[PDB]
Amino acid sequence: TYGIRLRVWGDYACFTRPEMKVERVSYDVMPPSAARGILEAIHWKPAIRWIVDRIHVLRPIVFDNVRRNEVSSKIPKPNPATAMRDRKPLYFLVDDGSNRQQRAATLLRNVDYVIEAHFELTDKAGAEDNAGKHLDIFRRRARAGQSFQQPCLGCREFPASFELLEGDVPLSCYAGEKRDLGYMLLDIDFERDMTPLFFKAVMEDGVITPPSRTSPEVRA
Amino acid sequence: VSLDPARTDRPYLLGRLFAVLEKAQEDAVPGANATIKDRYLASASANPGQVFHMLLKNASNHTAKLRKDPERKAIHYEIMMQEIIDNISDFPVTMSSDEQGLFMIGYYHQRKALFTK
Amino acid sequence: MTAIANRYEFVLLFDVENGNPNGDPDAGNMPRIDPETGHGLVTDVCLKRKIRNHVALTKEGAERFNIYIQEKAILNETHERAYTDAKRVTDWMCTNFYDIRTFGAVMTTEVNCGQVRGPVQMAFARSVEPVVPQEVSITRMAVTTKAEAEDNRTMGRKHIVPYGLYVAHGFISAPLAEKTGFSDEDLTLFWDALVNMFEHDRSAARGLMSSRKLIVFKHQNRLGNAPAHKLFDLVKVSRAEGSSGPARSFADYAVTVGQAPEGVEVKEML
Amino acid sequence: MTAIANRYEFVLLFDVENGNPNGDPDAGNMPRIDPETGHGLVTDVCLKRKIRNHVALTKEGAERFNIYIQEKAILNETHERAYTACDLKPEPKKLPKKVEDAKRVTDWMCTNFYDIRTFGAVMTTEVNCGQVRGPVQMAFARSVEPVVPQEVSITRMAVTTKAEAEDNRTMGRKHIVPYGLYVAHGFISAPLAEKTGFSDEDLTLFWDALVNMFEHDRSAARGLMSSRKLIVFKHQNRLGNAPAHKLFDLVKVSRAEGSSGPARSFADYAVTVGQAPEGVEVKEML
Amino acid sequence: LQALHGYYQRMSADPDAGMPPYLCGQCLITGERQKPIAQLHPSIKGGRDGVRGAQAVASIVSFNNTAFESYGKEQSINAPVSQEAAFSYVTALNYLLNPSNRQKVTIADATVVFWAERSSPAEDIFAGMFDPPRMHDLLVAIRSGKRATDIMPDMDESVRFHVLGLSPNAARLSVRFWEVDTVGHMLDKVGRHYRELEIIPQFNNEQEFPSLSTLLRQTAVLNKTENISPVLAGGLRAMLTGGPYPQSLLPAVLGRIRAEHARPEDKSRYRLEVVTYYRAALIKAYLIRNRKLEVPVSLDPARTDRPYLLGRLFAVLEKAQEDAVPGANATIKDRYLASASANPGQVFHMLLKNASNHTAKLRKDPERKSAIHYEIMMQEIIDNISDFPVTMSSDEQGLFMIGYYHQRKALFTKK
Repeated sequence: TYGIRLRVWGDYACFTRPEMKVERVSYDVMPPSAARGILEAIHWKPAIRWIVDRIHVLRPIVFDNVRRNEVSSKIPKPNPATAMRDRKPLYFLVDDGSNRQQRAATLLRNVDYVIEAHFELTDKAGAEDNAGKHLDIFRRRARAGQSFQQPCLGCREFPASFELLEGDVPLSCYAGEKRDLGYMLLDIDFERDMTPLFFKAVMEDGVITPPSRTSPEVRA
Repeated sequence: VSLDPARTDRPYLLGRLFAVLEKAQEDAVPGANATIKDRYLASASANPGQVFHMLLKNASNHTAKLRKDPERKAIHYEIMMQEIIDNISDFPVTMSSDEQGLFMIGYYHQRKALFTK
Repeated sequence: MTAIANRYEFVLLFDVENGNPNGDPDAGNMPRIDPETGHGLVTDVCLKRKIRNHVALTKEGAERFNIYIQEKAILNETHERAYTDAKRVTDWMCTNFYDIRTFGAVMTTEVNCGQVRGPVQMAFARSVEPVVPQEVSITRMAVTTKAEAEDNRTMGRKHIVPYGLYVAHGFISAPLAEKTGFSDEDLTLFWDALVNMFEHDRSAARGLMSSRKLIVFKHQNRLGNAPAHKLFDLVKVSRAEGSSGPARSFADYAVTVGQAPEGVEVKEML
Repeated sequence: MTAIANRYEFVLLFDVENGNPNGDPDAGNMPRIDPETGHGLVTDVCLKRKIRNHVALTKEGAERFNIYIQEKAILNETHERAYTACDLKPEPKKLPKKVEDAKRVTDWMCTNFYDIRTFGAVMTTEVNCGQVRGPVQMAFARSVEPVVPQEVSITRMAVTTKAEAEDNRTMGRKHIVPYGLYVAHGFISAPLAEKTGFSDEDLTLFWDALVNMFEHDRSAARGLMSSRKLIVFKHQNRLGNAPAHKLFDLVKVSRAEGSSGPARSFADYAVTVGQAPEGVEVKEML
Repeated sequence: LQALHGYYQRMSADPDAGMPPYLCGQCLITGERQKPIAQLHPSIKGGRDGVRGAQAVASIVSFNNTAFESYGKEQSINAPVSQEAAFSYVTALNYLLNPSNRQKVTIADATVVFWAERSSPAEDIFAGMFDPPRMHDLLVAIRSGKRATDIMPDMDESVRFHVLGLSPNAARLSVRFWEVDTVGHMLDKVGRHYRELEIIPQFNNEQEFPSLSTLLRQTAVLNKTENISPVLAGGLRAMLTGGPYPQSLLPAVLGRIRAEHARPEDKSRYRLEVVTYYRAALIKAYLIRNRKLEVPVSLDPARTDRPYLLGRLFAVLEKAQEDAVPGANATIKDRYLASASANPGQVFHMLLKNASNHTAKLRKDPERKSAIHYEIMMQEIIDNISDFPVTMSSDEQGLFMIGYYHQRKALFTKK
């Protein structure tokens, strides 16, 4: 009863592997990190932490290739004062030689997930901040289709349609299958200088249950 | 029958008429080196109203030749011509590409029928 | 700070005639087509580039409407700056570069990772129905090297989409705007660019591309009032009853919008 | 040479009568068609070539009015001209290391050759002269009704090599469109014109060329080709007052009320030009 | 990949056919905590002696540019793998890339390397199984649906198999596809693929199992290995995953058929065909898999699909042409095939009139009655069609092409 069951689906998705960021390669399934991101796109406040209990993979895994022209560099910081001490044009020209970068992608197609999640109050939570309140607000937003931002399947190019599941979860294509997906991105511990942390993604019956991202025994 | 005798369609009817005319000529003067399908198909499909009249004169002569002999097939060809032209109100000045395709398929449909027992 | 007050959704319909709307660098520059459905495909960043270029031309370096991410088709004749703990620099970047304000950016360094989001978001534009590009063989008069002059003519190839209508979805999130000062003036200029994107983008390759329709679902709440995926469902772009065979002009398509839920409006800019 | 200041769109109508307006290198030499609907096509490249020919014939190589793509030119030898006239040694495979000299060579290429000034060019090959986008663009011409290309077989009563076939004559064939009305759009860009140097003199010459395009293109395979309309939509400012498509649509091409059967002359078509938006003026007088 | 890592751990055990040579974080390869992360990964072999097309110094992980750097981390801390693992995977990849070992094949632009999780004869078979040259008997068996054990008892099909495809991006190389299926399962999938592709040969020198490179080459812009669309090379993942082929395949082969013409530069007696054996095979595969249609291996005159009948009709008209004007340098297949298949209503009238003229010429000449036979075939094919459609779909065009290929082959020396 206490918990959430959010469904998300979309044509495209790209959950890029950390060891293949330069030439994008997607995780076969949405990592908990992505899940968390999606959840925070609907409702979130500093007072609350989202936890992903299970991730259901409903539609089968399918891959596709897309290649895009890209920029090689982050824009440099100007200094506001010296930026105007002598009026100057500021720009970033994608046609100026080294600027141009080509970057392939190995991205999923026709994804469909059911995210089971729940809330947890952060240590900086307000004294009056009820967890039930935030549960209700998120459920309202999910039912009404409201959101802070359109949730995306990893990347902004890939918007995610979503609905709230009040009923029992539908069955997956992998309902009677077992599959070890290897070590994959759990989360990012921003407290511990932003290293990745990984888990053994053993899919079974089409449902993945990762360990708690807040577990002391996972964290250093 | 794949041939659709109930298809009152102008290019289709003209194609059937062409087929029956060719059969009539083939019966009147068998085995010649060239048939009207080989001689007049170009003009026939190009400006039908300008040549179908003379094609009909020739077919009338062929059917007259047939009529003299006991092998009066001639009555079947003449009644076929009567039935086909009955449904046509006027010959077209020109036919488009699709109308010419319909003409060809109608001709080939009617030709198949006449050869069948 | 001022900001737009409502979440917006928009469905942009544009079409191409005998042109290469967006080439595929991984397929010999042939126009992209989706492998899973056969639909033609246009990347969002291809469209964002057009919006950037159009605004750069139109606002010609006005105080609050300069553009960061240029391409070498620009002029340096005139410029000006707004000139209003690292929040100061970020909001200075936002307040005078239209593209950084609208689409977001990333800066080289911060204690943080240096991310700016911007409210606008838009997805891959895909054809309403599958497209089948045609290879066009062309020949040149002269030869480029002296070696190949050893009578003299070279044969090239051009890839064209005979026709195809592309549906481009997009989302404007007001809460993101509130962190970036994306105001109603910016939003109206943005609708202007989306309508006028392809006007200045003429070149040998693209042929004729035009924005035919731009439906805008204007919500009442700061957040939305209905799910975006359900809003997009109302724009039933389907073929006119009188047309059969390949589509070769926008008249071959009939597009209508149903009654959106009472909490969200609709406007047909085009 | 001061640049133009107005955004212009134009619509070109041209005829073909028993001619091959543009041959397809793939279908033997058959006139280009849209295979899925039968409408005839003329590559914008062909019309650009005819414009170039017009320029060369009417100016005959006067200064500021040479053309860059010619029937026997070598591009690198032409780029070395720019490098010499700029006094630079032609950097091997590369631009000059000084950006200002690069700009000067590119501008000399633009300011001299008419068609580089007009249509742009990609000169980054061996001796590198940079890139130009071209203030002027035009799309593929497409017929208003599907064309029916017919195949005409012909014979020659003489043979090139040692042959004994002539026992029948040497056969060859021509492909021709019996008739077809082609609607070719075009575009002129002020912003890029400024960056290139496209002046009103040039523009005048341009409309001239368009009107007189085909008049000097006569050949045994071209038939009788003519320009029927040049509906020009002048915008009153740098950036237009009306979307392009919204102006093209004012130009309506239909078949005359009394015309039936396949079209065989311009008179079978009724051309109507609507009222342009208040920010535009129409000079259909061309 | 950790698959690579496991392969190194496998081969490194033996003293031959391998090699035993040797801040902190979580190693994503192994999953071991607090291990020495590599700051700069060892290089991969590029060039013709490694991954073709890439520069000699190739790499999987490469953060040389500021764009790709993330969460404040630098050159390889973004991709954290222990030193040992880094070495391992690289080495295994390199050993698989050495052509002296049979575990390698080059497809289009990508180089494919495969292995079994433990020693199995599959690793010696798959080298040729998607580049066919006992092996032929095995191929016929698996195309028949027979289990591999019946031809190779030592084939333990429960062994897991891996296939990897690497494409070059200058110094960077990219993963195009990846399969980890079992030997038996993917062997059956390849069997099904070859079963779908099966078509009667056009000339008896063409091979029974068309090499995938030959199939791809035939869709190339100029019938050379370069100009193969890399996306189509990657799409034909569909061969051994068992899924639908990429939807861009049929329009690609149809585009080749449009833009092709019979080059007599082969210098054989025959002028090169437009619908070659391989293009028809690809069209058959696309129609069987994506469209779920039924397509025979040879002509089936007991059929009633208008697209198929029109393809057969086009074939007989082409035969009549090539008999009426022998040795000509061009034929309707060079020009009107593209528009006949896509828009029958506009062109079949002229083709039929031209065929009428051809039969006219043939009747007076010798062959005085094949002049009759072709007209009988036109009768019996046209008899089943009610109208010429205004336009035809892409898959209808595919059926047109298959019918044309069938009726052409069954008519080379019928008369």
